[PDB]
Amino acid sequence: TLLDLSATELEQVLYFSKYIVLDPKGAILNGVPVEKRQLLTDEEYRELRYGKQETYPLPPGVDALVKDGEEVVKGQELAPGVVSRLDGVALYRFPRRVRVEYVKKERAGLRLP
Amino acid sequence: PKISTSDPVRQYLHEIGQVPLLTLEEEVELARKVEEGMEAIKKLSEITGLDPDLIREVVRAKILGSARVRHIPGLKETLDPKTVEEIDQKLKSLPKEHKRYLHIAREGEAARQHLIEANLRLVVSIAKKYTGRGLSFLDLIQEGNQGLIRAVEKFEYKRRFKFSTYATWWIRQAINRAIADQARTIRIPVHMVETINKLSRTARQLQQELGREPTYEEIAEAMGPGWDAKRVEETLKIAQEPVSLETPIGDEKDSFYGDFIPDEHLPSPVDAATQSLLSEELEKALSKLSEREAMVLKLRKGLIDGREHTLEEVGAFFGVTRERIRQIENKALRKLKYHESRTRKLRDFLD
Amino acid sequence: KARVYPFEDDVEVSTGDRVAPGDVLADGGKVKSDVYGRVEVDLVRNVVRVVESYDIDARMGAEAIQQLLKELDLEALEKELLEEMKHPSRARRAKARKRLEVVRAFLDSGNRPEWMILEAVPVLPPDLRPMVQVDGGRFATSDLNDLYRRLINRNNRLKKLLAQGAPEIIIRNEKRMLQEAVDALLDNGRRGAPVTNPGSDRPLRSLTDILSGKQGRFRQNLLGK
Repeated sequence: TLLDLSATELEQVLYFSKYIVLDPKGAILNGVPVEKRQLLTDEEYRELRYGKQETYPLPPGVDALVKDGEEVVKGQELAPGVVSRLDGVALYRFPRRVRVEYVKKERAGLRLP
Repeated sequence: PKISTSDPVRQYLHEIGQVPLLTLEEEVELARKVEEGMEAIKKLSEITGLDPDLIREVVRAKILGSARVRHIPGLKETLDPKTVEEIDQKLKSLPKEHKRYLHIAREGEAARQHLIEANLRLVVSIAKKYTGRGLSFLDLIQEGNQGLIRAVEKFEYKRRFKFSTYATWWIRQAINRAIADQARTIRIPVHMVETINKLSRTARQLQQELGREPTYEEIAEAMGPGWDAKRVEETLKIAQEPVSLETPIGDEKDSFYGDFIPDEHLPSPVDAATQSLLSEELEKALSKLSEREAMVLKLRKGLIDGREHTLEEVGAFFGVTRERIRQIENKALRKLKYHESRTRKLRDFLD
Repeated sequence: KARVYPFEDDVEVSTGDRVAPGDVLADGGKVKSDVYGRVEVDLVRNVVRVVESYDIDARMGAEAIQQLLKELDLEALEKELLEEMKHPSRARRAKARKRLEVVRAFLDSGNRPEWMILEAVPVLPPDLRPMVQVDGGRFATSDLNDLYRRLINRNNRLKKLLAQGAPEIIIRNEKRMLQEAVDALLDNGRRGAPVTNPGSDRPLRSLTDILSGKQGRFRQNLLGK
């Protein structure tokens, strides 16, 4: 009654399924600055106060982008063929192959006719 | 608005499926951050001079403490106000080579949070087999969960044990000692549970090996060397539920078990009145007595302490002791005999 | 999705911190951060990642609720409803006028709408819930007495878990289990009652069952003293 919160509304806040807001300043995938009230779920919350993150797997093959293992634009291809549906930062994980290139310098002996 | 209510079980188990299993490499890598973070924490407390227990809070009060900084700081046992920053402000204001440890401490505590989450299904997978044994399925998962936390603290990644089958042990331990502690309306020692949990095992064999129900003599000679016949009876009286005052009695509708249980602690209208007419006659019996023919018996008996070997030692403020106090209750106790045998006031107050 | 920021020498704010806009992020106030988020501070490669994320006070539990009820102003909600009063008439008045009467009666007593939410749970004196010994070294007690134990282990186990600073998921499950618990004590049956584990499936006579004589007790009442 006193909180213009419904019957069912009151549940998801008192039995732990949907977060009621109090102080926000934010708008993601809504484009709407969500006001000082009303409920939202986990996979909604784990997006707002956590951010958008996505991990991706691979067989024992090759990277085909960890050289550019810094930045990515939506749908960009990497590896044999993986493509990530997110626009942000691509990042290394568990390296199995690392090439060490040994730059060396000497002094030669010559004798030309 | 009724689609589902008993979600607590299902609800959790679906929140629980949200977090995915770890690699034989991810498990490892996550653990390595925490041990270092734990060291880093010391390394900081070594340099700051602050306490390991404290730093660990002020570090958690950031990685978690977006709001986690408790609403009321333990009613001011804990401090969570302006104080938190000042500490993390000193930790930020370290020179770079000591400061680096903070960024290890943050990474570790963060890695801690993860290592728990990823293995929370393992708790469920174990606590399910432990269900019904006195305690709730959730109540078991919650206990086992902090068994899974305990596993995380007391653990070294260098010894490459398979963590799957490692925490498994800690987990059970937490559930077992939980069951033995909570699952009874009367708390009972942990070995006392195992005595009955040996009985419970032992009773089933003798139920089939003898055909009939075995006796108190039958059980000791099968339980262990130092077991008595009279004993079992006590370990069985002890074992029971017990009865609920809110049990209904035959009629089923109105009468409950408790309804028929009398009082005997409180004095009854007859008693109370007696245990006040006996008194109002004592101040009408030794009222015409000396304040030492009465007060000695009002220190021996009129003030409650035996005074068997407590009055002869202490000179009792102003008087005489030794071979005379063991005759002062002949000056006092044997004075009360005549005024009782002549005007027979006190004769009937016996029964 | 994270705005990366590289540093040359100095760096303030650690991983877990929350930033923006134009806030000093590195190098004696040279490298600042634009967007809101969680700081990462990459130990290996010198680049302080700021993960695209807000910081929202968006809570579950009666904690969140308890707040609102403090933050509520009656005086306001009375006159603000007095405007809602008789303007859509057959629609958003008929309900918005019922709502009002509560505010009035709340304002007529002197009760803060937060006292409805419990944080200090009182406990019935022990004698009227006794633990008496009967026959054969066996006892008898109330359901109330077993409804409290199950509550406490959960509040007590919460203090451990919160002290420990465990992951939120589990900090939750215990609060869910604590609402479920206080419920079943205050009024056990308004969500599918708990019973004395083995024994039978008899629901536990809760303070509610007790007062309104729910189980043939109000019929016993009028059978007099």
